Order: sequence, then C-alpha cells, then structure tokens
Amino acid sequence: MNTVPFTSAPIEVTIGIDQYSFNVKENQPFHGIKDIPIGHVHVIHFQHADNSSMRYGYWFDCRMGNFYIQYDPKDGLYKMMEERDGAKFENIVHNFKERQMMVSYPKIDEDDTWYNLTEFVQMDKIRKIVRKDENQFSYVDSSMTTVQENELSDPAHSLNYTVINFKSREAIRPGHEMEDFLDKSYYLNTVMLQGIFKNSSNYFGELQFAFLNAMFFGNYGSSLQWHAMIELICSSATVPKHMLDKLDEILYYQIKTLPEQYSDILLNERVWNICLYSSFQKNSLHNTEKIMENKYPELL
Amino acid sequence: GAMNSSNYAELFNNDIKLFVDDTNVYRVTVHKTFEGNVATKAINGCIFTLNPKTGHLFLKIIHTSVWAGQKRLSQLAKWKTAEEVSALVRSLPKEEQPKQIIVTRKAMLDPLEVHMLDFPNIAIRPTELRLPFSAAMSIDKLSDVVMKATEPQMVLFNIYDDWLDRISSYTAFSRLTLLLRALKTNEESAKMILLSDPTITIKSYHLWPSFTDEQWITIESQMRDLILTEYGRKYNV
Ligand SMILES: CC[C@H]1CCCCN1C(=O)CSCC#N
Repeated sequence: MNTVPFTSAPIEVTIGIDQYSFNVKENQPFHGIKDIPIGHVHVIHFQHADNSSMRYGYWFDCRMGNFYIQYDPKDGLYKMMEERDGAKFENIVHNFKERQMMVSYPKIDEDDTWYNLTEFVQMDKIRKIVRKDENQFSYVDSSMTTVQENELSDPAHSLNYTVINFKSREAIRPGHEMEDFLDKSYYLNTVMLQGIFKNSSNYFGELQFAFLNAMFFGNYGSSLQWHAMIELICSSATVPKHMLDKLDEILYYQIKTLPEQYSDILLNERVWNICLYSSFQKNSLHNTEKIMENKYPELL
Repeated sequence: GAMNSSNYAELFNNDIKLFVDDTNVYRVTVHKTFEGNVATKAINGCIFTLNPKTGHLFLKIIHTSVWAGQKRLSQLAKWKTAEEVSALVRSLPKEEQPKQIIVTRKAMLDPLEVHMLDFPNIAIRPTELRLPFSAAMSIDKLSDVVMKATEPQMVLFNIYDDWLDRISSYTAFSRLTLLLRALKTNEESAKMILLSDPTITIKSYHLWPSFTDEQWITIESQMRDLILTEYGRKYNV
C-alpha cells in the first residue's frame, strides 16, 4: 500500500483518485491519500470549487517513486512533485498517518473495477502519449488537444495518440480501395497491430487510457480516439478471437463505470449502433451489448 | 461544400470541373425464372462524366462482363464508377485535371474520395441540384454506342454540339438540362418535339438537331410546356 500526500489544501477543490472522489473545504486539514493499491497506474485529479473550468490531474505509478501534491498559488493549481529524499518523506508520512490526516483509498475487496479499466495501461505508454520526460508522472487536463486535432496548436502540450484515419493512404491499399474501406482488417491487423502497436495489449492500453481521459477530464480528443479505436475493430471482418473476447470485457467495464448523466456527450451514437448492430462484430460483444441495452436504450 | 442554386454560376468559371453521374452504370431488367422466382439480367451501362463549361463528355461504357460472378452489384457499381473516374483523371495531363469533381448522388462521395486519395487538392463535392443526367440514355447516339459495345470502351463526345459558337456555357448547360428534364419526364413526347420537322437534321458528328437560333427558342418553349403539363398530369393541377 502506498501514499500520495499533500503539504496542505489551501483552496476548496473536489479531489479524485481513480473512480473515487471527495470534497475538501478551503484550508481544511487534508494531508493526502493512503492505502493506494500497488500494481496499477493511478490518476489523481482536481476540480476547483470556484472555477470548474479545467479538470486536471496526474497519472502515476507509486512503484516509480514517491510523489506528493502542493498547491501553487502563482500557477493556481495543485501540482504533483517527486521527492528524492526517502526517510524525511516516510517520517513525515508516519506522522501524517499518526495524526490521521489522510483519506484511505477506499477499495472494496470484491471490486475489480479499477484493474479492469487499467488492465493494459502502463506508465511507459502513458509517458509516450504525454511527453514531459523530466517527470515520472503525467499531467492531463480537459483542454489538451491531440496530435490529429492539431493537424486539422502548441505541440509540447499535446496528447500524442496514434493517428487513425479511415480515408487515408495508411488505411487503404492501392488497388484494394473498396476492399479495405469496407473491411478494415488489413489496417487493423497489419498496419496497426503488427506495425505500430506490435501487439493487442499495447492497442488496448491506448484505448483504455483514451477512455479514462475522456471520462475523468472531459477531454474531447481522447473521446474521439477511444471511439476510433473501437470502430477500427468493429469494422474489421478478421479479428483474433481473443481480442474480440477481451474487447467485450474492456468496453463492458467502461460503460459500467460511466456516469449515467454523462452519456449524452461521451458516447457517439453512430459508432455504437454500428459496432453493436450493423458491423462485422455485431454479434461478438454480448456483455457490452447487454449493459448498453439495459442502461442506454435511448441512444439506440 | 455542396453545389446548389446559390453557387450555380461557379460551374462556368475557369476552374476545371467535372460532374459524375452513376445512375446508368448498373442497369438491369427484372424478370421471372422458370420456377417463378425473380432474376435480374444486366445490360451495358455507362458513367456520365461531363465538363459543364466545355461540353466535353467522357462516356465510359460499362460492359456487362464486369459484373460476372460479383456480389452486391449496386454497391460495386459505386466503387467501379470511382475507380474509372480516378483512372480518367490519372490519364489526363496535369493541366487538364479537374480541381473539383461534383457527384450527382451522395453515395458516390466516399467511394470517389477513397479512390482519389492520391489527389488531395481535387475537391469532391455533392450537390443539392436534382440533375436529369439519368436521361442521357434517351439520346439516341449515346444509347446506341453503349448497347453495341462488346468490351469496355471510353467514347468522347461534345454534349453541346456546336452551340458554344453562338451561346455561352451557362445558356448551353441550361439548354442541356431542359432537354434532359423533358426526356426524363416524357421521353416519347420530347423526342416527338425534337424530330417532328423532317427538314431539320442531326449532323453525323452531332447529337442534337441543327436548329437555328429562332428554332431553338421555339423548341425550348415546347420543352417547358411538356414539363409543366406532365407536372399537371402527374399532380392533377
Ligand atoms: C508531503 C509531505 C512532506 C514530505 C515530502 C516533501 C514535502 N512535505 C511537506 O509536508 C512540505 S511542508 C513540510 C516540510 N518540509
């Protein structure tokens, strides 16, 4: 079990840790979050009580170092930092535990939700999508745009997701125009899986990270990326059976964790009606189809 | 964006553009099988690719052999059309290639867009105009060359005959669309108007009769009347 502590909470803010969240009042005695499960990436995220503009947060892996948060009154935000001195951190941390000024990462033991949402997400891949190599952790917020969004403006602050474009030379073999546009199997399997991602685990890690950034930060480009990665699989006639099975479980837990009041914006009608009802895989997503119908029959 | 009544004069500016109509590419008669089922039998079709400024018509004849052993032919026809239009463009010299291609049916957009990926600077546009180009097979010489073809074939015409020696492209296109609209709404009556007077002939190298300017005004009026009539006969007005 690991701990992401705070120097203080000088402004009223709603603090999220993974799918959990709690309200902290201005200058309330809050010194951080303990009992954080080792083995997974995590995200700690913020929404100020006074300017709900900009949700922002930090992806991190407690294995990669000791990371704490101090409010910066000049830049106006809670920043993550990486301490390089052990002992002082553990001793102050012991003291913090001792004064019980920390909330406990509140994981029900029955609950596998976070694992299932982050199964293929690795910090190494996050850090290549979010480029800032002097930090072990990665900042993301509501407004950041993706590389592909920028093509159609500040590169240092971009989400460098893998570009998918169904009407592009990368996706369409000369001479197979109709074949490849109606059956994206060659774009999926040869171009993206074998060529760019190397395996389906790295494909799924990016898909999962894109969903999580869309859900937690309202990041529009991430939502587009999530749906594009789904559509590429659902529009391929030839998908390894193990990827189809795993994709069903992936999407099931994403739709399960989405707030019901956010469906209007984060879910793209066209992509889901095609994937579940009109596409090659219309019959291969039973668990995802079941929850979408019992929870979002409106969209369909 | 899309082409409509508002940006209508853009057709006659000096940017090269082509209309592409695919409504006569896949043509079938629907008949009964000995077992009382229904079957289609294809006949030769054509792609109608037209420069509205110059009248130049690239009539790509689609021979029924292209469909042999193929499935979902109506969908195939759109991709075949886009393949052939892309091949036409690649065959033209650079200075003759169009800057825009306007498809008459919106289902041609993605097929053509995908075939033209090598041409990022050629805009593929739809249109809100309901153009009567389907009636091109009511022009006798065009219909004759399609039905007689024994192999795939490209045949070049000027769909305006020599009209541009005396009238502008705008007026020529308006004349063409009126003629085609009449042939579409009542082919028989339209052909009666065009070929009634035994003294007016079609030159061997033309598609339409050799009307004087005054005769063209009379013809055009008669075509308007036919269209309005059928609009009455159809709607009971
Ligand atoms: C995160 C709790 C500790 C240990 C990590 C470095 C900074 N820390 C502070 O509390 C900042 S004010 C106390 C001092 N120095």
